[PDB]
Amino acid sequence: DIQMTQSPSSLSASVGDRVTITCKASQNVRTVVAWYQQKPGKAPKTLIYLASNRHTGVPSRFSGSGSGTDFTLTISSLQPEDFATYFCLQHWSYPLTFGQGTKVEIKRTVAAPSVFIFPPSDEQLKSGTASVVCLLNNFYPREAKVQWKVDNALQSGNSQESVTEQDSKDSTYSLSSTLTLSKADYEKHKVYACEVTHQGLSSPVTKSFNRGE
Amino acid sequence: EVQLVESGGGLVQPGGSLRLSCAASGFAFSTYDMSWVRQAPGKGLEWVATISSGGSYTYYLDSVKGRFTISRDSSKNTLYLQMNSLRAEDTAVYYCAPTTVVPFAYWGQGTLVTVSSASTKGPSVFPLAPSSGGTAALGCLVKDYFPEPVTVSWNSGALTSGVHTFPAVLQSSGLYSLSSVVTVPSSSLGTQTYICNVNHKPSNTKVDKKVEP
Repeated sequence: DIQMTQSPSSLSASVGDRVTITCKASQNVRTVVAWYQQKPGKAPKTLIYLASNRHTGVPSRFSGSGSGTDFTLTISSLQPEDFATYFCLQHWSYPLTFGQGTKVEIKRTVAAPSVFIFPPSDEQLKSGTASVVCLLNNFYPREAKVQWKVDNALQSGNSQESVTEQDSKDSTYSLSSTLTLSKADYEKHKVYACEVTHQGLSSPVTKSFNRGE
Repeated sequence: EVQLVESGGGLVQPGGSLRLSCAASGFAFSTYDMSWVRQAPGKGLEWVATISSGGSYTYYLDSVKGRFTISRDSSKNTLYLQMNSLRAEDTAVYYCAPTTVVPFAYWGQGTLVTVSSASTKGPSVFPLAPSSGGTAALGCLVKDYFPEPVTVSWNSGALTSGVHTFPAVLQSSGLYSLSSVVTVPSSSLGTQTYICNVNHKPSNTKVDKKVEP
């Protein structure tokens, strides 16, 4: 079985940077190596074939080289739309085998999130469960701490985060933290707070609501 | 222009069967090798099978030999994948792709195969309602569905800017949930109408929901 090993496995790089990504074939696959770009939740786009050749339509900042065991994809000048996972592929031998992919992240300047909190709808309390949502809008970098307090008491495990993909223009992220509690249990308490700690905030920012007002 | 239209994916129980089809147009279909490539959620690309241009040689990933059959119909320009004895590792998005000068020159948008004994459950759609405000946000929660995926639209797709539809998170209950949110001028609120257009085709459910307190 021919292994294709890509390095690095992920990387963060600024608009304008020159990005190089390698791919080592487990043995001599000569020049029978192709490269693909995949934006998340979308079909791959073919970039390079026979190691060094630009498939139709692909911008000239993309280019490939290598032979035998060792292969390179370069993006000479990263654009903000170029975040994606990049895969190499050998097809010298069956089975055809892909590298594990290199996820390329756009590095940008720090951007503080805008925070919002959403009480559960009565439309949902009418249903026995309760979802409180805290939104972190358009920030960079990805890493953030969302802490839920109820009547001020840090919660555990009744929380779940999800993060969007990088914005194709300004490279920011958005994030939601969901807190789930019982109808019974949401209404045994008053103040609902999610507290946000992010590089772009001097101090943690809290958005709150009282179950009443 | 190359078009590759996959279908036939869906929920199927372990040990079951599905047939995938890939309707090609805009290229001399029968001149080219055709392949299925798959991607299990969160994972990389994996070559499944290839059928030569004339139909006469087929190559399979070891994992699928004896369970999957790749085949093609020159009179309908369609590639097929008859998949039997389905197991959890077959869960993936399946893409078809011709080989021209490059393998996988072009890729379809994929069709999702989910191998599970769990049952199709449709979502609930709850407001995330706006609001001393500044210029605040709103949205919808799409709660407790299976299988993946749902689409969310704002104002039948007329609202595009500043929409974030978060990736689905799998809950403890085995059900998925997500939120779609949007930001908007505080003014717009009294006069403009905001409705999220949720579609869970796996259940043929189709909910359109307006928001505010």
